[PDB]
Formats: sequence, C-alpha cells, structure tokens
Amino acid sequence: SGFRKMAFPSGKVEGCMVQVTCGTTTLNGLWLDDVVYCPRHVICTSNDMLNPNYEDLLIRKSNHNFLVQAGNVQLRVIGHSMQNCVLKLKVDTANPKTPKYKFVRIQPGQTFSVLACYNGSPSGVYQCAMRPNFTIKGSFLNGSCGSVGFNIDYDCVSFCYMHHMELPTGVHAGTDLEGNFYGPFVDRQTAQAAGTDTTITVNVLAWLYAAVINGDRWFLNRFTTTLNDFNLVAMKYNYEPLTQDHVDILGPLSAQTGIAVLDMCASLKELLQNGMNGRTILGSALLEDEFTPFDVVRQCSGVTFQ
Amino acid sequence: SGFRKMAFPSGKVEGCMVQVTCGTTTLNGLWLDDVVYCPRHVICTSNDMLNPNYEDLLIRKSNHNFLVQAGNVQLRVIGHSMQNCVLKLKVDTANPKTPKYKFVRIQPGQTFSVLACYNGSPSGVYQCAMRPNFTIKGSFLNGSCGSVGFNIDYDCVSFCYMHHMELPTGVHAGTDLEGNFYGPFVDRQTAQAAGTDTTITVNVLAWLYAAVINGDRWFLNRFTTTLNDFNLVAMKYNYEPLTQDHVDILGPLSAQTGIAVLDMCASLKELLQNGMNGRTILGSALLEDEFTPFDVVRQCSGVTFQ
Repeated sequence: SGFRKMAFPSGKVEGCMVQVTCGTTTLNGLWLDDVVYCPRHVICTSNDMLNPNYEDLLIRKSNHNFLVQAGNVQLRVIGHSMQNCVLKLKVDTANPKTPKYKFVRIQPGQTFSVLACYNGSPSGVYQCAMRPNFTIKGSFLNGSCGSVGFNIDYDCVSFCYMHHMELPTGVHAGTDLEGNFYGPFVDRQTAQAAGTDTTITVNVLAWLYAAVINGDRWFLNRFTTTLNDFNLVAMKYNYEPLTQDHVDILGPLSAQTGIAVLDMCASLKELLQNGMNGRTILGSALLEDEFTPFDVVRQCSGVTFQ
Repeated sequence: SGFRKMAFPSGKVEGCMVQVTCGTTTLNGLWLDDVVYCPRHVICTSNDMLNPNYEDLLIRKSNHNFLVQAGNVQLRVIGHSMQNCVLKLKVDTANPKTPKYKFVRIQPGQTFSVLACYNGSPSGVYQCAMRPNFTIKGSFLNGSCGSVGFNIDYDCVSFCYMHHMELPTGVHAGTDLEGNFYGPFVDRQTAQAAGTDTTITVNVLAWLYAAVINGDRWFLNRFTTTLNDFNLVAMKYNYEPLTQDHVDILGPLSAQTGIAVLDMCASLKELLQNGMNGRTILGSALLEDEFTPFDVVRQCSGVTFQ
C-alpha cells in the first residue's frame, strides 16, 4: 500500500491566506473571523531589519497605512495591535470561509503541514517537522513570510506555525500564532546561532515500523538491546535519548506488527554502526525522522479529515 | 531558501471529491459540473475482480443502484455510461464548487499531485511522478480507488490521474479521466507485470541544478562528457537516453546558474560511477528523479496558482 511524506489537505487554510502590504513591504496574512494575523516585520523596511524598534515603528503607522487584500476584495482595518512578534488587525468583515480553529504551541519532534504562499496566494503544501533546536528547514523564497503550518484534527484546523525569517545558515525560524518564537530566535537580521540539532529517535523507530508494514523487513534482526544500552549508542550518533514515554507512544505500532519496541531499537542500533550497505528502506538510504508515530498510524489506518 | 517535494494546493479538488457506493463496494468519485467520474470497478464484488464482464455487470445495474454522497448532500443520478474503465453518472445538480478544468493524458517522467481520499473524504496530498513504465508508487490503502492526480496551471486544474488498482508488486496503476489506462494494465486481479523501470535522467539533472541554487555544490567538477559518451554510461546504470530536447528543456536552469548542461551531465556521470561517498545532496543520498525541470523553476522563482 506504500508510505509517503503526506501533507494535510490545505483547502480549509487557502480560504484564509490574505495579502498584507504596509508601505514598502508585502507579505502574507492569516484571516480568521474579523482579524488578520501577520508577522510584525511587515512594518519594517530593508535597513530596519538590522535593529528594529517595533514599538516606535508601529506608532508611526496608522490604520489606513495597512492594506489587506484577500484575492480581489480589499479588507478595511479598524484596529491594530502588536502581540509579541505578530500583528492583530481587526477588519471590517468576518472571514466567511473561517474554519474551526485552535492556536497551539507544538513541541520539538512534532510534524505539521506548511502552505507556502506569496503575495497572499497559495503556492504549495508540504510536511515538515519542528527540529529539536526549534528550527525547520524550509522552502521559503522572498516574500513567503506569514506562511502558516498547521495540523487538522478530523474537523478542526490547529494552527501552530507562522514563518518569520530565514537564518544565514539556510534553515528557518518562526512563531506560534501568539507571536512567541520557537527557540531563541528574534526577528532581526543578525547572526543567529541555530544550535546543535539531533535526530528525533522516536520518529525514526516509528518510521521503521511503517516499513515493516509496507514490505521492507531486511533490517529485522534477532539481536536486542536495553534502554540504557541503546542510549549509550544514541548520543554517540547524536540521537535523542529514548524515555519510557517514547516506548509507550510506539505501543500501537508495536502490537499491530508483533515486534517489541526494544527489538526495533536493536535494528536501529545495528543501522547506526553499520550503515545501510547499499540497501534502502522505502526508497530512502537515510534514517528518516519527519514521521511521528501518530503520522504512521494515520497512513497505515486511513484516517480522514472531513 | 531550500527545496522540497512540493504538492499543489488541493483546495480546488477537495470540493469535488464525492463518495460513490454501488451495492457492495464503496470508493471515491470526481464531481465536475453535473457528472460524477469514478472507477468502473465499483460495480464489481470481491470475487468479480478475477474476471469481470463489465458490460454485462453494468447492465444489471440501474440508476437508483448508484448512491453518490457529497459530504451530507446526496446526489440524484439520472444517467450512466461506461467510457473505457470509468463511469460517467449524470446527477441532479451541477457542482457549485466546480473549478476550471482540463482533462489531460500526461507523459512518463511528468509529475503531479495526488489527493488521497477515503469514502469520499480527503486525507492527504503529495507529489509523485509517472514512472517510465507507466506505474506510480503510491500510498493507497483499502478504499482509495478514485483518488485523482492533478496539476494546476495558474487558474486551471488539469486532471490527469485516477487511481484504479494496486499491483501485487506493490506499485499502483490508473487511468486518465477518459478511462484509458497508463501502461498495459487492465482492471482485474491477475498477475500484471510492471515492466522494467528506469530513472528519469532529465529530472535528475534538473534536481542537481536546484541543489546548486540552494547551497550544495560539492558535486561540481571540471570534467565533461559528450551526449553520446554520457549515454553509454546512462544505459549501463539504467538511465533514460538524453535527447537534445532534454538539453533544451534544461536551458533556463542552465542559463540562470551558469553551468552548461553537459557540465552537469559529467557531474552525474561521476555520481553514477563513484556513488556519493557519505555526502548528500539536499538532505538525500539518492539521485532524486521526481522533480521535472518545470517543477524546479516554480520552486526557485515562486510561481503562484491563485
């Protein structure tokens, strides 16, 4: 039946992507109810990125200085505020395409779907993960600021990510929908250390379980490890330590497939110290880490979101 | 700015995914205007897959024997016909969410976005490619028949794929929207040879150009090849022969980046005979082949579809 990096259907989010232009800079906004959410750096200019006094810069801005454009119907702002690193612009009308929504601050290792947008128009959707150092690698060209990451819980859209900036290292950073950055990043153009990044071990094991369900089983062995033994191998290869909670999350995959979690760990232990030896695991010769154990269950069971 | 397997925004397609149930079997349909398109094997049963007489089976079926369900509004069929391997059911009402659409029979090597559906409800979207042997690897669980692949040309949705069956080899086959299968496949459950599969060489080179734009340039060398010399290496590694047309399609990427096409070919020639030696190319140690040269341009320029 096969397995893939699946992205949520982006229909419910496309109807909220608007275009926010403040004087010089243009970027994307999120129109829910009668409010538009956008990155607060839309009020800056090119030179302002070096060191922005956002409170004084916003003071210079009036309501009519904000031009919000949803397709071809232009929205009248009548209120504005700065919550952390985002703007909250009250507009004339409620978004009639507003879905049921939850603002959620997700955790590292969690995955979500990103809808890349430019001047308020959708371009593409893909699945990525919040890396342990609170970065996400991205496909964010010039003017993609304000793109949103999200999950969908059956009928509700859980907004978690808003893309702000791009680091000089090439990876990207953003906030939740309340403006607080993920990680130590601030919205200015300075040298911003990404910090060391490890591999989400829970995601790697759940990915191995999915491969067992979809044909590839050459890595299965009849050697074990203990939780402490596998851990001493994990940090030598810069893998996250595996708590008992991570074992319990893998419980459903452990039962349906009949391989104990620690049996999967020793397969991973053997893959770290000996590589893959030319073979692959579902079309990839790398240890994929952007699949949560929940994501594996949706793809192997067939959970729908409408 | 990074690069990824991007999928088209699936909003315009979500509004057409309906549920078609005929007696025993349930699968997905495509509701455009006043017509529902679905795989013709919905009128079969479990045993009928061995050898179906579709013309005699459809004769036993009447209009009321077809239950089309769009969310919670049930559609009245008033006409039915069998065009090749698909059904055409005229319904009571036009789909008010119908987009501008083109039915297109795509070619091997071309890519498109698939919206996986179950009982008529969307589940996920991802980008795949029509392999040279007219197969696509898939993530198609039980009841995903009728899922559609599509491209979007700025404002028009080009429907190209409809998933029918799953081969015993694990890969999948389908038709266009006129019912003609891609490849030699027929809609019955028998041993169906997938045929040999090669690697889309044009896609691999365009993928290398994208990596040059996004940081990774370690594979760039100051050795060349000729078109005939690279070809003798290509078929030894089961790669498609490179025509002059394939060189010309890579023209825009060749100019913007300043590396001649044949210079990229010798980098590929060197990657085939010596592997990757531990290094990667945009987070992958495999020669990706599901990126058309057009796809590379959209992601590096920022083309929008609304």
